[PDB]
Amino acid sequence: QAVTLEALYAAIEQVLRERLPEAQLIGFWPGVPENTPAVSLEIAELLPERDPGTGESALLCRLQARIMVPPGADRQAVSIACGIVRTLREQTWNLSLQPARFVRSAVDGSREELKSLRVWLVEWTQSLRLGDPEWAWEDQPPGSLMLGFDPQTGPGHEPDYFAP
Amino acid sequence: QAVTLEALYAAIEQVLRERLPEAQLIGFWPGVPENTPAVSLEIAELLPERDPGTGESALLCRLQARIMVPPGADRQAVSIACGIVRTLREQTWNLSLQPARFVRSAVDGSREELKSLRVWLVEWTQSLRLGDPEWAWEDQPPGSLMLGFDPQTGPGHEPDYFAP
Amino acid sequence: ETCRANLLNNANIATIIRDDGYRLWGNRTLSSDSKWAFVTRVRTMDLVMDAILAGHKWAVDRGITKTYVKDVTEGLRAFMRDLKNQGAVINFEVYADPDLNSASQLAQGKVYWNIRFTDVPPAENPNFRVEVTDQWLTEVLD
Amino acid sequence: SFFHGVTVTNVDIGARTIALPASSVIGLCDVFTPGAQASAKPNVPVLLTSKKDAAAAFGIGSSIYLACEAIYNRAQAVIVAVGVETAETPEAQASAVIGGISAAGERTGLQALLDGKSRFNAQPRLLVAPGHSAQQAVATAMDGLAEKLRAIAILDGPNSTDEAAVAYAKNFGSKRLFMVDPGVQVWDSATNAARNAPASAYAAGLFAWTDAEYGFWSSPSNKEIKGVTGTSRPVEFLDGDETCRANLLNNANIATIIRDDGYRLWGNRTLSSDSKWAFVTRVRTMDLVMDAILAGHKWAVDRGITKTYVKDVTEGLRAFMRDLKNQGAVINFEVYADPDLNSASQLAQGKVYWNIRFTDVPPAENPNFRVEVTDQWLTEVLD
Amino acid sequence: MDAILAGHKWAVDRGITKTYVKDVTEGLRAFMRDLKNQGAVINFEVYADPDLNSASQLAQGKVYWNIRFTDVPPAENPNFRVEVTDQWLTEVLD
Amino acid sequence: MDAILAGHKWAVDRGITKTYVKDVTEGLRAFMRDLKNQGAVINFEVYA
Amino acid sequence: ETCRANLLNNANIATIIRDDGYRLWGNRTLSSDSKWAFVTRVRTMDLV
Amino acid sequence: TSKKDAAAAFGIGSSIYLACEAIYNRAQAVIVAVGVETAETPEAQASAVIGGISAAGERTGLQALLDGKSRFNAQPRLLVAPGHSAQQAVATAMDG
Repeated sequence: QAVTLEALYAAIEQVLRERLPEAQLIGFWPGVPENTPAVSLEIAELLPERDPGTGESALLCRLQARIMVPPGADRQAVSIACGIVRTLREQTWNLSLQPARFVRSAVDGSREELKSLRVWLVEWTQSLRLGDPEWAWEDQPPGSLMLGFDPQTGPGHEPDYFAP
Repeated sequence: QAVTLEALYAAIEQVLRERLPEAQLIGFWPGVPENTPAVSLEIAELLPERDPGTGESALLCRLQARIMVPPGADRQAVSIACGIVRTLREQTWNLSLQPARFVRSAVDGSREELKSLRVWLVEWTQSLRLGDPEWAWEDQPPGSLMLGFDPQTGPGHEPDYFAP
Repeated sequence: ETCRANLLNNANIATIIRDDGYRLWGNRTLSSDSKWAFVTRVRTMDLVMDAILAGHKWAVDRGITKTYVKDVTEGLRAFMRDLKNQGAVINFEVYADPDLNSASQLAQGKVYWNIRFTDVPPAENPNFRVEVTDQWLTEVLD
Repeated sequence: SFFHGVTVTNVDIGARTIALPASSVIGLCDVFTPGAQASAKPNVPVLLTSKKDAAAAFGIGSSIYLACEAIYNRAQAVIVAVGVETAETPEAQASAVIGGISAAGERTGLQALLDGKSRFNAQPRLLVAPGHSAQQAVATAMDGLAEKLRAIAILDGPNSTDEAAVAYAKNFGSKRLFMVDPGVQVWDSATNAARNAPASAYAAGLFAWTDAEYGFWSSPSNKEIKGVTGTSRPVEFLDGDETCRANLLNNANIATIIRDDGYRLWGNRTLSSDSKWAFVTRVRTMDLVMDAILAGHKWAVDRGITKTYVKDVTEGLRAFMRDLKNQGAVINFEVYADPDLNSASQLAQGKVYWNIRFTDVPPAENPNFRVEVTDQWLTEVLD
Repeated sequence: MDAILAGHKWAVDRGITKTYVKDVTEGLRAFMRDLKNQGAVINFEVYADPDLNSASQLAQGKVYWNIRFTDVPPAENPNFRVEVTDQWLTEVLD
Repeated sequence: MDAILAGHKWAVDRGITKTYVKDVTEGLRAFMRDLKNQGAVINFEVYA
Repeated sequence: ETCRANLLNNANIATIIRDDGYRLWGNRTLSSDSKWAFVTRVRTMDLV
Repeated sequence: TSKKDAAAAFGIGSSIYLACEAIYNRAQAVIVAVGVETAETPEAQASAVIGGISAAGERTGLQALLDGKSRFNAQPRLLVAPGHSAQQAVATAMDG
């Protein structure tokens, strides 16, 4: 039903490894610039939005991508950046989300180490309903059923329940 | 049909070598300030735009030009800059594009090396339809034809096809 | 299912079942393939392979131009389009082969196209799942 | 030139018409003495359509003509009657009623009712063996027979006390078993006195009368029994007591015959262990809309699954339930081809799934009335 | 199906012009309309089929017409539903 | 307790599916809902 | 469509069909291409 | 193409006209019928149904249906040998 950040972090890694085979290594919090065409996702800032009428928290996250590359492969790193921007026009990442809004792409100066001198910030925002809904007050478990009563249940009561 | 960044990088190099013979060396990602009247194209920032109703990604790229020159040839470097600005009033670069919008031209302070002290940033924006269209779902290859069928084709089926 | 008619159709054998034998019963051919276990699919694949392959005598080498592919394929899609609204094919697509049309094979001068189509299957088992609920019982109030 | 001339085709793509299989045929199997006055062989089914035909086939005064006189004096139905011969012991009398198969591969006893559709085009919906259904051996073979014909096997318990009927209905737990306990005391014109009838065929005529009067969705549990003169071992239902002797048998899923001179049937519940299939209305309407669909869609067995095939089965299936809804049989419905089951793989195997959800009309066996006095409108007599 | 088959043997090689499909259809609507007011059918709908008259079907000399109509079913079971009510019982007051 | 426990003979092992919990519990809440407007129960909850 | 006259028009041969022989039946030439099958299209093309 | 021509070519009482009467009583179709003579031994009548190319180089038997489009311009798209099809010898020729 509703989304989670851990389900969101895996699916952005999932699609970008499928659509981009030239990207050798996709991860949501990597390090260690071991080779040339590396892509390091990040998180910049998560901002509020118009709160819907249930217990959902509306959040737009600046999903930040940093394309680290050693100098001399400047043209080869914009072609990595052009693959991400052409994805983000309609992409909902197969997660019942809104399509992501592309924001910018430019050369920046990182605070981090500059062995890979040229870095390209790619940030985009998409809305999230992370708060648990109040439309339904229960869950849907499959299996066999056990029925108990008021002053006889809890975790310390195994033989109270019945299953005819 | 549609444009590509690699077709765009060659055509900006192509026209500027034709119209500007005083520019000794035009390149889209050069280095090595080997002599006085050098021109180094760059990329500053690519920004979104109003998305059309197909699978195109609307992008305006700040195509940045940096005119590196040693000091003592200050007047000789504005005359290089005046040749680029007079080009950009109507220029579509023969690529089915919109005319480029001139933005600014001024002396800046680079992060790079300052053997060539005086640099002139020349940036301009032009829109791009880089996303592949959905108006046609096929291509136009010329040659002889081969026809196959449903459970018998793919790359591992050479003798299935026919050509009468 | 205990009848000796359904015990004969499961050996891929058509039967004659009614009282004093007044209809056929069975669509199965004697195939070991699950795809070709239908006399409709075998009859329609062999009739559109014979239509397309024995209908391209004009497409011999006579100045193959850029407009040769637009004349074969749009005369090939329009034949399969006539099959769809006739009711012969549920869904079709005449598409160029994506995994075979390479740049190294374009220099050979031999491009590849694929003609796929989904044949109309006979409704040999029309299941009905009828249930009695109590959902609309509150509709009896006014 | 594929054809040079006029091609006039009949496309045959419309929606069809689904009818009901008449819901009112009664299967009967009781003993009779064959001879010159009886024109029926002692194991073959006879299609009795009138009271004079039941007398010409089985003879006046036979034990199966007395059960046909019970039906035709109350209703006017179609009786597929088998008829059997009298056994010497009552332990082996149950083997002749059940029957089975012969040496020549012919069904003999109650199993001969399965030939009612193949021979007479009349499939029985009320399985009645009067007098022999009080044995558990016949009733177990009549419940298993009622699952072959989708019929309601009408039982009748012993004419002893009420505890003998509660202990008899405890054995079954099947939703196709309708039991009427108290034995009808009816007039016998052969001995010029009042005998005790097994009270099974009199409830059979009540089912076949309400189908011709109020419909197949109507329970016979408030209607009059005509031919009787009374009831052996009279049961008590005074006015509104929920602790009466009649209500305690309906609470044990046993129908009864209640009033003075015995002129009401009381009870609409089968012997169902599930509370879903308790009412005999819901069991009867379900077998009638499962057999109208099965025997009405024999045109669509190899028509080819197109987009207009599923659209013209559903719109011919929607019109069947709609013609039942304004008729009064169901309350509402929702006929729809299942999108989650009609996949591109299940269609390629020739399997199409349709869903017919509907609600039947439950019989209002307990209308409550909550009367109160108050003083809300007491200040309304002021002008 | 035999009035159409033996009545359209003039249109076997006329040539598909705009007045051909006009005058076959409007000559076929008048046949069903003369059946409607005679009492044979209830209503009809005669029209050249758009999806079956393709540009490739017409190029082979194949042109399709659709004749949909409804028969007059014999009223073999006329139902009458009599009810005795007390709605107009207060009509005997004035 | 006698109503609920002696009323689940149909809920024996007969192809327990995902729709088995929606058939027991919504037939169990609707029984307790009938007890509330009858006046037998002030407040109830059938929760996992 | 399985008559003896239609099988000759299917082989691009015109015929004379009816009783007393009073119809010509067939408008197709002996064309290998399906474009120039009809004798109308061959006649109108050579005239324009 | 008709029941008259099937009786003019093979005669009444022939086992292949009885097959043609079975088709024309239900449908109206084009039959490319070969017709063979009756063999003495039923172990070789199946070899006379199949046949093959003859001594002159002409196809005989069931294989004469391959020359149906080159002669009558009607390719037989329905292979029926009534009677002699309950053998593995002739029905493998029907599959080939």
